[PDB]
This record gives sequence, structure tokens and C-alpha cells, in this order.
Amino acid sequence: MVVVGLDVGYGDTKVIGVDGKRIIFPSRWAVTETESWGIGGKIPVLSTDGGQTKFIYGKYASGNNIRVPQGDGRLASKEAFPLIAAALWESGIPVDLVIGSGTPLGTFDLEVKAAKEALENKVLTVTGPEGEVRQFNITRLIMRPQGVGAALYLLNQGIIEQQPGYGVVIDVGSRTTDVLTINLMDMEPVVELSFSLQIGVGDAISALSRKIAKETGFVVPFDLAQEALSHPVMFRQKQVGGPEVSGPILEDLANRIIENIRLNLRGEVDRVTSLIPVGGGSNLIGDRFEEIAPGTLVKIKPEDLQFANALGYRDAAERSM
Repeated sequence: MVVVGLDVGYGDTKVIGVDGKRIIFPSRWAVTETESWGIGGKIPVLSTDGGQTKFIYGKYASGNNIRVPQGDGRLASKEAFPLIAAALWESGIPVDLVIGSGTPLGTFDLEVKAAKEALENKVLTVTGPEGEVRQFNITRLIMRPQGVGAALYLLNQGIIEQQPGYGVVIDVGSRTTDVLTINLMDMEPVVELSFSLQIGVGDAISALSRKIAKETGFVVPFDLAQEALSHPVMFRQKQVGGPEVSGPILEDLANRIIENIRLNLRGEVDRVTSLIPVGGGSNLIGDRFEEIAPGTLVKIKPEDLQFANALGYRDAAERSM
């Protein structure tokens, strides 16, 4: 059997293919009425209904009937389905499949139930570049709560260890920060100490954009404002942003997440033995979180930040065989 990892974020879609191959693309798609099947290796055009409709996904999906997931791990949504298909296309494998995936703890059982009805024992038939048809018979979906995936990956890599005490996975996304407190005894979530905060990197990016527009007269594209968090960039022949101006914004972002986690954990913070910053937002502010519990910061490679959940979803799926 082929085991794949899948994590359909509202921001990015991550897949770990049969050989461990890591693919990441923006979680967006748009209908195209093209007669073509796009360009293999550059801008694939796919169909899940044999060419009744077609779509482009990822980097090159733009325009203004762009479609995005309305939240993380909504595998049964109609917004996710094209991204699942693109993920399977990108993995490069009628093939029998077990998918390991996940979704936030908050709506775990509902989303799991829905994801199973939408995907389990279904055949996805995807057409792509040169009219090639690939068939994927999803025989089993195995699901873990978001954050648990990351903690399992780190356990399997020897980076953390089962013991008494709590690990706190802080997943800084673009619009949310998903905080998963896991019991290291049994790798099970502590529901009362896990929560989603409605703040993320996007808040900093939007604060920087607003501040640029306010002072300069015109509007940065989102992609450029994100870049401008980490270095100065040019728009309309003006130098704008970089750390001198993005620093206090990023600092406010870290401070608010830290304050909100302190509030939620209260005295249970004394039980924390590992703090585990993941997600793309952790690349910029992740080290600040050590001040929640000094000496507990876990060192995660930058290139694992966005895939740690998917890797662990894949691991969990392999162990159910």
C-alpha cells in the first residue's frame, strides 16, 4: 500500500508522498475554460470530472474567482477537494492509497466524520498535463488532531521523548495560532489547555501594509508586504519596510500570543517540558515563545516548520498498517 501525508491548510497545502517527497503549494484554485491541460512541471491544469471542468491551483491561480478553504483541515469541503486532487497529482503516483491527515482539535470529531464520508473508499480520477489520467482509490483515512502530527514526528525523530509533563505545540499560521498542549505520557491532547487564537502572521503583514499605504499613498500586494517583514523592498520606486519598521509589529504579534497562552495555561505552565513552535509564522517569532517556559524550547529545522504535521500524519498512518 502507498501511504501519503496530507495537510490542507487555509494558507498552504502540504503533502508527503510515497517516498517522503515534500510538496507545498498555496491553498487556492480557480476554474479555467482552457482547451489545454496546461504545462507539466510549471502550471498544470487538472480535472476531477474527466474534463467537464478544469482548474489551476497553487502559485498561478489568480484572478477574482479564486477559491480558498475557509479553515484548516476541512477535508470534506468543496473548497478542499480540488486541492486534495492537486496534492495527489503532485505526489506523482488505479492506485490503492491510505491517507494520513488531520484537522484542528476544536472541531475534530465532526470534521473527521465528514472527511471519512467524503473521501474513504472513493476513487479520485484526476486528468492533468498531456491528458494523462491518474486514478487513486482512497481505501483509508487516518486522522490526528493538528499539532499531534507535529509532536508525533518529533517523537519518531528522537527530538522529544515520552515522559511526565506537557508539550505545547504553537502553530503560527497566517490568520490563526493553533495551540496544542499534548501530554507527553501518552501523546494525547489536553483539551482544556488547547485552543485556537485568532491572530497570525497575516495580522503583522496587514499592519505593515496599512502603515505603508497610510504614509506612502499606495497599496502593497500581500506577497511583497510579507517579504517586507524581513527586508526592505521597492514598490513604485520607494523603499519600504524591512526590520526597522517590521520589528515592533512582529514584536506586538509575539507578545499578544505569549500573553494569551499565559492566560490560558495559568499555573499549568509549570508542567511544560517542551515548547514546540511550528508553522511558517514561527520562522520569524518562534524563539520569543521560550519566555513562556525558559529552557523548554525545542529546536526544529526551518525546513520542517510547515511539514511537521503532515510528516506525523503520515507516520501515524504507516503505524496503523
